[PDB]
Order: sequence, then structure tokens, then C-alpha cells
Amino acid sequence: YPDADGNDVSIIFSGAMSHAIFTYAQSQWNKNIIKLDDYIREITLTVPKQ
Amino acid sequence: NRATSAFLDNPHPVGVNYVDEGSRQFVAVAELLASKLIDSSRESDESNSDVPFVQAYSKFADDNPRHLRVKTGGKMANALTNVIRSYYSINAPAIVPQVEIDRLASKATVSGDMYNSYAIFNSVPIVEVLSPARTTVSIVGSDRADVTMLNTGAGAANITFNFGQIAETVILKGSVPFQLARLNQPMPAARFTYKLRPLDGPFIVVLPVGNPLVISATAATRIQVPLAFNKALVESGFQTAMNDGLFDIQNVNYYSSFDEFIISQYHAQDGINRVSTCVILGLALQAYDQMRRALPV
Amino acid sequence: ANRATSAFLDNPHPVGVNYVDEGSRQFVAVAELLASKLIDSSRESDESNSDVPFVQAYSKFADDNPRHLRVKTGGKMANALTNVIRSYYSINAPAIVPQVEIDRLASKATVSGDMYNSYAIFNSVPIVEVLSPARTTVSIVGSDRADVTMLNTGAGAANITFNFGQIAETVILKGSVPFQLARLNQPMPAARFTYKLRPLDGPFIVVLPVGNPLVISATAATRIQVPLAFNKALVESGFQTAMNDGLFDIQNVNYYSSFDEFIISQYHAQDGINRVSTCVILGLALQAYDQMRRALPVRRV
Amino acid sequence: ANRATSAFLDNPHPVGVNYVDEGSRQFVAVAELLASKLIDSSRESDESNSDVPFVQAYSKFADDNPRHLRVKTGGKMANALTNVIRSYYSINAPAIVPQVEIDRLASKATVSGDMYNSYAIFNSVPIVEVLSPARTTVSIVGSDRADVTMLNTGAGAANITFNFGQIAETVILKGSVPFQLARLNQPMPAARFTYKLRPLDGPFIVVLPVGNPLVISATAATRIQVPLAFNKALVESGFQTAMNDGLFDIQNVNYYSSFDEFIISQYHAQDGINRVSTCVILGLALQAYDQMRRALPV
Amino acid sequence: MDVLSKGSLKELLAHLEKTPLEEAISYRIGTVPYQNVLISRNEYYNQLYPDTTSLIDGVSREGQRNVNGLIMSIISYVVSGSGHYIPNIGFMLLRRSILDILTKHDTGLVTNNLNYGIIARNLTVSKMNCEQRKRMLICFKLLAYKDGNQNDYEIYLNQNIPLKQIAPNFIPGDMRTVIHNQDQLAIVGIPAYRLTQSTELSIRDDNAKSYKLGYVDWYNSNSFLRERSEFNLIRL
Amino acid sequence: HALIKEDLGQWPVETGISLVNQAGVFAVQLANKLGIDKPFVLDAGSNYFT
Amino acid sequence: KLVGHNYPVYVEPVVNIMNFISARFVADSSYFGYTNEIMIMPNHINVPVDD
Repeated sequence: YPDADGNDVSIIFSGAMSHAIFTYAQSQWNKNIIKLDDYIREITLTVPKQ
Repeated sequence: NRATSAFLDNPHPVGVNYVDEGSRQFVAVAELLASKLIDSSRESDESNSDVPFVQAYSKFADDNPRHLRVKTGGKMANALTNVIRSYYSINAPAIVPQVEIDRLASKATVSGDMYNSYAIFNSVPIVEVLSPARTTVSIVGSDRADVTMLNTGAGAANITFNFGQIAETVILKGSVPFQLARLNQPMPAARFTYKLRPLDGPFIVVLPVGNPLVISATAATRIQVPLAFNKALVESGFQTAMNDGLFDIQNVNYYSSFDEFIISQYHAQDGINRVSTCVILGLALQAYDQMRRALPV
Repeated sequence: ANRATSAFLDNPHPVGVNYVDEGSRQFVAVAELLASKLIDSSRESDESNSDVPFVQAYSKFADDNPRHLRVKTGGKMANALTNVIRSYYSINAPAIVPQVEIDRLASKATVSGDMYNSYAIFNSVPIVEVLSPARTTVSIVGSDRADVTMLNTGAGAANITFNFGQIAETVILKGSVPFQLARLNQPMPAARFTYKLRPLDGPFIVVLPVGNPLVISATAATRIQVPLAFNKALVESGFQTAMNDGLFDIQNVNYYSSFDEFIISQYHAQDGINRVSTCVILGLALQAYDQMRRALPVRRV
Repeated sequence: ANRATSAFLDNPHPVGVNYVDEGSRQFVAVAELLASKLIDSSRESDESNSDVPFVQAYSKFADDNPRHLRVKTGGKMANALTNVIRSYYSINAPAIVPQVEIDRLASKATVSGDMYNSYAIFNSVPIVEVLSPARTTVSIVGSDRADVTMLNTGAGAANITFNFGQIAETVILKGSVPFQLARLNQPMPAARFTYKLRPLDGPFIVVLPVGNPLVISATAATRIQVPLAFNKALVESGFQTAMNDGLFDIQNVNYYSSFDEFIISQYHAQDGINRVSTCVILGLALQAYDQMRRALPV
Repeated sequence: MDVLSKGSLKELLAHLEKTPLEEAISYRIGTVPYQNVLISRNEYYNQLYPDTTSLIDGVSREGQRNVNGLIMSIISYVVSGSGHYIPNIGFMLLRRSILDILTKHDTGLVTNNLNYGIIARNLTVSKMNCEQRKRMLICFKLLAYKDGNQNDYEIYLNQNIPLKQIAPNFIPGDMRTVIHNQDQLAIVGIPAYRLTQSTELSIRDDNAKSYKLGYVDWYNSNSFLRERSEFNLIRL
Repeated sequence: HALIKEDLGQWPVETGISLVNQAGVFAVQLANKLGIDKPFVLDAGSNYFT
Repeated sequence: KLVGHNYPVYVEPVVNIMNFISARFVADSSYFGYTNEIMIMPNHINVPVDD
């Protein structure tokens, strides 16, 4: 079923440990996935003013 | 005339159940898991995903959290709440089965005991202040004792101070300099502050006729506690448990803080054995505060 | 005839009605999260003997790198946080920060912004009213522990009425000597040292005999909904820093010794439920103000 | 004229002038860092079932492996930390620890001993003097919360002078009943419950009406530069432990209830500025002493 | 942001045609203007910094429900990017665009009997810069020509010589004057090189700087966020 | 009778060697088997039947 | 250096993942096939079991 922000959520029958490890891995990689505009803002701060 | 501290009067007996090695392991396990539960909640709030909280709640409550149902805390919360009730008073029922406690204690392994550390408790015990004729003595306060004394007789009066034998050091300060010395010892010159060891014996303080003298007292007592003990958390847990009504049982005494509770039980007959149960209650209250903050009900 | 009341409960000044929406709450929560990162990065920079951890945290916080020959104060984030703290205290304080700046600053982090996740216990004891007969003198001293000293001269068995309000959850009474206390139209029990009372039970009558002054020490506990990041130690330290810096030097306002007295006094006023919501947001902002100001110390004696 | 002063402000004893150099400051900061890891090692020992995290941290702290035979004391670092604390309190205490040992202990960690990169709020109320007329009686009680009780027995009202010193940043006055306080040569304000004062402005005059006693509660806040690793809760606990352990037992010294009273009393001396720097280093050492002695009690 | 970015009379008038009156007004109570306050500027001074709150600060302030309050809110939106709090304006006026309120008779609003000297004093015309002064005079001329008060507009300009020098050169009824106008009215815009992320002393200066700094980010990341809300909706 | 079993494999543990060392070595193998060691994004929205 | 290394604030996700897996290996041992306690009993003694 669709999430509010357009993501797809899958409900399945799966293990407690396999679900815990897989979803924790997803959350760790996700916080390092950012939009291009935010990436440009971070780059602009590093480069000189002009 | 005799004046004594209010919090030291008639300490009610504490519970005699859930004090064995298995029960102590259950309290230590509960504190360890509750701390992880509150740490995951803060990490969960900061980030977008709620994965850390789900895993912590599942370990604590043995069921996955659900949006429709409220987060009660599971069987661990129910066992912890009733065990706290039993410790306070001997009249509180000991209903929680031991097989259920043993099963919960096996969730995690704790490498420690209840006697591997210590904590300083700043509750001043004034067992008695014996005063002669025409000498009014009032004792106010528990963390800081305010002994206001005033005499109307023509001659100076001697007032006996008994601080018990459990406190390590007692610090005395006065509104104006006063003379104090042990029994059968020469009086020193007037000083503003004194440092005393309560084992030294009853202390004699003189009172001039002129103006009232107020003595401010502080004390430090060391009690063996687990290394995970935290005085800030046990104070919050004590207040929360009192508000929740876990201590509403007949023929018991109510205290302002866990500091006064443990000191009053210490200053009683069979006080060494009472204190061990009180320390277990302290760690249980530490777990109760952390869990209730993450799961308010 | 005679009436006595706690000093901190008299005339609670109105709180600000600005910066209380969802976007402003997210801004305060973002500030607390990023101010915490500043403190940890300063500890890491000290241990690592390098400025790399501090530069990264300051750049995220201030959108600018630390500058040589220029005191580091926190940039626009510090300016916005300091002004909204002033606005929270009183209505007389102006509203200066625009809405565009807050929305820009609220997007730095991914905080929830919820203000009702958890609870906190406050120790200020409210004594709304103590009514005394003509020949009795009553004094109320203290906020964390209230000492009520009462003297009865002549006649006998003066009746003193205690009104602790309705907001406080539990109140514990301790006396220098055992005393008698019971509710209205109830029999007086045997004298005992301590009492546990629910302030909602009603006015409490205490029997005071002649001579021998009796002092009652009262401690109270009140529960207020607060975020999970709430830490009372940081809030109280931030409160003193704000008072020292002069952020609360506004006209026609009341000054308090601690955040405990502030939140309790506002709770006991009329429409106090909606005042507490603003006070909690002020507490989180003062938490951020404390961690930010310790990481960057401008004031030098 | 009756003059009443706070009990804790009188006769501040001289503090030690040793172990205040850069090398010694790094030693205290190293001790705080290594004692913090020692406490955390206990929790990391519980997540597993082994004692390797604790043995690993003890060896770093004590330069020797723990043994089941003897009581874990702390090694050379424990003796150095204990003796350095004694030298801080009084100038009569010997400086037993050599500087070579301190330099060796300071190289364990790479911390920098900068003690002026943060601030702390201290709540002791400094009341230097309260001057009252003949008929009035004034009593000052307490340090964290100063309860000044004044009774006027004369025919007319009395003026009482309050001097809060020149160090405290803010002082908040709350009275049992409304009262009037104005600075010298300024018109009296209407009766209010609460007054906020800046002590530097000048002495304050309080009008005492004839009748029931008036009690004023005072709370003060003072900002003192401290290291960033300062923890007031941990410092206060260490002070009580050091007092109980007898680290402060030395002739011709003054004893205080809390580190709040100690630092404020030293600050209010004739040359109190130089004492505060040493007192802050003592607090950081006391913070390390609390963490270490709790992990290793003797 | 969008209104302050327009740099020509054509663009400003086109924007006011497409913008409803809802954007001009705000639903935040704010504070009362004309108040001597002390604000915190820790970049420069340890002491608090005095200033006076105004209607052109860029922050919503309370305003009355008369005709003057609505006009003052519109002018503040043009020159500061934020309007005032006028309680319960009504759906009938909120759907109308800003230009119709200024230059049309179908709004049901009587904008006659308006004093430009009083309005200029309330908006602190002595504190606004050349571009803000120019924008204010554009609104005045549109109001004057719609109600047939061109003489009162000229009288106001004669009394204020500094405003007469920088008066706009367009006539509201003639299209040729609008297209050939060469006024520059851009308060904010993308600058060559960059501007330091530093605070300013005044309330107006700091708020204006916050608009300039955030314009670059607003320029790049506005199309998608606005489109997500615009989709599946009917315009007012 | 019936039951559901989660099978994550068998990982023998030696008592003498430290448990944390074995857990870390097994963590690398478990992450590789589950496919979470490298940065990744789940694509399971198309795994359905109507 | 390995013993005294301090984890940076921006620690890599692979380290966080491995710490999560190792923690679950120790905390929940029944999932991976080992336990801390066993019991040996004769057949004639009836033990309450999971039925």
C-alpha cells in the first residue's frame, strides 16, 4: 500500500530478527541519502565565496 | 525536653519478598532494558525511522508495538510495578509468581551485584536534642536541619546533640559564632562552623541569654549500591511512583524523598537488613522512571 | 481574618502568544538537537587536538564556518533563538524574527517537534491561601520546601485553613511536633508527624494549640507534559544564564528564582493550561540556549 | 548597630599554589577522561558476559592488570589523584607527587587542559553584611537559600542595609509579605513580593515596619569559568567523598557543606580571583575522584 | 519573496494581478507597532540594542479592520514581504487580487476619503529606502487615479520634495507608460559572488537580509513543493 | 500440528574465545548473506499479483 | 590504537549495522543456535515443558 509521501510499504510474513536487521540497515543508509539541492548547498559552503 | 527529626519517627517495615538472587537479577535486568528503551526513543525521535524503538520495545515487552493499541510496556512493566509495591510495606501483597520473574530475568545477563559501589545520602539525622528548663528548641528540615534555639533563663544553658552512629560526617553552621564540644571536654572559642564525626559522642552547645541561635546542619552517609545506581533517576522514580499510588497501603509512613526513606530505615533496629531491601527498591524505581517516561500511560 | 500566600504565586505575568505553531515548535526542537551536537563536537575537538569536529558542527549550526579575528556567536540561528526566548517570557517583548527565517532553520534537521511525548515532575509547592484567626501569626517561607511557622497566643485550639490549590498532585506535610489535620467536616485524627494529602480533597484544617510554635514543612509534586529531550538540569542552568544576560529585563514582568516556580505560577493562574504549553516550549529553547552558550563563551570577566 | 554575616563567608583559608601549570592541568583532565571510561566499562561488561572491557580500562588507568587476589585500588594514578587533591585544599599540605610522575600520567590521553572554555552557574547567596539599628534583631540562615528574619520592636520603622558583595551577577529577593527595597539615595518603591537586583549597583535599604516579623528569601547566581568537561552533579558527589575519606583533614582550614559554598567563599576573599582558578581545578579532580572511587571502592 | 524579487513595473503589476488578497494579509497576531524595545544583537554588543517596531519590519503586526488597515497591509506586503493581522476580512475580499482592490470599483470597498500623509506617517516613509519609497508611491497613484483624486496625489508630492524626485513616471490608465518605464524596484535578487551570513543591527535591516540570503535557496527549490500542493486544487 | 520456524543458519560458538570477537566475525558474514553490507535501496513495489 | 580508538560522530553506516548484528547475536542467542543453560534429568522425572 502507498505511504503518504509516495513510498510503497510491503506487509509480509517475515522473521523477527530478519526484519529487525534488514530495516535497521535501511535506516542507516537512508540518513546518508539526500536531495541534490541539499548536496549543492553543502558543496557551496566548502568552496570559496565566488 | 526532647526534639527529634520528623522523618526519623516510626519507620514502617519493608517487604520481605523478592530479595533473593533471582529477584535481584530481575531488577538489574529491568534497569538495563529500560535504559536502552529510553535511549532508543530519543534516537527514534531525532531520526525519521522508528526502528530502534521497535526493537527496544519488543525486547522489553515481548510484543511488537502497534499504533491502535497503547504501549503498556508488556509483562515486564506489570511485574516491575507490583514488585515495587511489595518492597515498600510488608502489608502489600506478594502476588507475582516467581516463575514469571525468573523468566524475565533471563532476558539479559548482568555482571555485577548490589554491593559493588556506594552513594552519598545527604539527609541529616537528629535522633534527639535534649534541652533544659526555659529553652525552646525547634527542628525544621531534612536536607538542611534548622535547629532554632532560644533560652529565657538568667544563666547559660547546655543543649545535647545526638546525631546517631550511622552518619559519617556532620557539618554545623550557626547564625552567630557558638561554642560546642564533646562531653567532659573544655569548651573551645566561638566559631561559625564545626566539623563533627557522629561517633565521637553527644555534643554540648552553650546558649547565651541574648538572642536566638540557629544551627544549620548537613550530613553525608555512604550506603552500598549497585554501580548502575543514579540518585537523580531514583528521585524522579520515587515521586512518580508516589503519584501513581503504588505506596497507598494502610499503616505506612510517607517520606518527602528517597533520601529520607533510606536514612530513616537505617536509623532503626534491624536497620542493616532493611537497607538492603531499600537499595533494591532504589534500582527498581530507577527502572520505573525510565520506562514511564518513554511509555506514559 | 489574616491571609497569607506564597510569594512566587502572586500576579503571574502573561506569557507570549507568538511562535507557538507547529513550524515554530520544530524550530526550537531543531535548535536543541544542533546545540547538543555543538557540545559533543567541542569535546571531540579537545581530545583530538584538531578543529575538524567543531568546524563541521558549527557550519551545520550557523550555515557559516568559524572565522578568525571574529567572535563565534552562532550566526543567525543564535539570533533567532535568543529573540524568541525573550518573546516567550512576556507579551510586552516584541516579535522580531520573521516567518521565513524560522522555516529555513526548521529544515536543517528531521525532528518531530512533538511537545507531549513524555512528562516531568516539578517540586514547587503551591500554598494559595492560609487563613488564620485574629490572635495567630502565620509566615510562609520557601518555594522548594515551604516552612509555615504559626504562633497562637491566648485562648486555645486555633483553627488554620490550608488551601493548596487543585493543580498539584500530591503534597507531603511534615511537622516539628505531631499535629492534628483533617479535611472540612471530618473528625480530627490522633496527632502524628507527617501527612500525605491530595490537594483536590479540599481545604485542610490544622489545630494549633497555645505556645510551642509548630512549623510545617511541605513538599509537593506536579506532573507536566514535556518532550523526550527535556532535561531539567539544562533548563534550570539555561534559565539562570538568560536572567544574567538580561534577556528577561522587560517592563511589567515578574522574576522567579527557578524555572520550577515559573511553570507552577503560570499553571495556577487563570487559563493556566494554555500558559503551560508556551512555558514548555520556553524550557526547550532555554535548553538549547544553555548548550549553545557553553560551547561558544562570549562573556569574559 | 548590629552586623550580621553569612556563616560560610568568614575566614577563607589559603588554597594550594601547586599543580596549576599546563602539565598538571592535563593530568587532571586525563584522570577525568580515564575515570569516565572506567565507569562506562561496567555497562559494556554487562552487555557481554566477560570482564575484558573492565580489565582493558583498568590497565589503561592503573598501568597494571587487575588481579583477583587483591582489592583493585587504581595503581599509580589513584595515589597521584588523591595527593593532588590534598595539595589543592590548603597551602600547608605537602606537594608529594613529583612532576615527572605527573608528566608521565598526562601522556596517557591526548586531552588539552584548557579550564576557561565554558562557564557554570553557582547558587550560593553571598551576604557580606546586614546592618540593623539597635532595636531590631536580624538572623541570616542558609547558603543556597538565605532566609533573613528581621523583627522590629521599636516605636518607628527601621532601615536595614543589605550588602550582597560585588561578585554575584543577580540576586532575587522574595518576602513573606510585601516590602519596600530601594538603592541608597533613590525613592522607596511600593510594596512588592519580588525584587531583582544587580549587586554591583550599590547597597540596598529595606524598610522594616513595626509589627509581625518579615522574612526575606534570597537566591543568587554567579558565573564562573570552568572546563567543558565540568559536571556539577559529579563534582558535588566527589566533594562529599573527599570530606568523608579525610582528604581535607589538615590543621588550620575551614570546612564547607558543598562545593558551591567553597568556591563562592574563596571568590569573596581579599584576592579571591586567583583562588577561583585553583578551586576549579580541584572540582575537576574531585569529579574524577568520584567516578574512580565508585568503580573501585576501598 | 516573489513580490520582493520583481524588478520592473510590468513584473510588479503582473504579480499583483495573479496574487489574491489572502497572501497580503497574515493570520498571526504579532505585536503592537510603535514600541521602543530592546533586542539582542550578540554579534556586536553585550548590552541589549534599542529599536522601534514598525509596520514595515517584515513581521506581522496587529491592524484595524477599517479601510486604512487593509491598504496599509497591502503596502507593507509590497515593501516588506509580510502583511498585518486584520481580523475576519471575509471570503469576498480574500478571493480578489491585490490590483483589483487598488484599481477597481467592483470590490465593494470605499477607498475614497484616504489621507496619504497619515498613511505615509504610519508606514514610516522616513525609514524606507528608494525602492520601498518607489513601491509605496505606485500604490498611492493607483488608488488616487481610481477614485479621481489625482490632485490630492500631486498635493502630497509637492509637500514632500524628496518623494517627488523619485516619483514613478507611469500613468495608471495608459499602457504605453507601463511598458516604457525603466524603474528598478527589486529589493532582493541573486547577487554576484555572495553575501556573508551575518546579522544586522536594525529589525528592518536584519529581516531584509534574511530575505536576500534565502532567495537563492527559494529560487531553486520552490517549483516542485508549490506544484505538489497546487495539483488537484482550484485557485481562489 | 504446525509451526513456523525462522532459519538464519547455525553459528557454533566456542566458550573459551571471547563472544564479541565471534559475534563481529559472524556479523560480517550475516550482513553479506543478507545483502546489506553495501549501500542499497529496497525495490519491492513491483512484487505483487493482481 | 585499536583499543583507544574513539568512534567519530559521523560513523559509517556499516559500523552501525555490524554493531546491531553483534548485539543481537549476544542478546538473543536462541535465534542463532546456542544458549547459556541446559538441564539433564532422568526419564522418570516429569518436567513441565512447552506443549
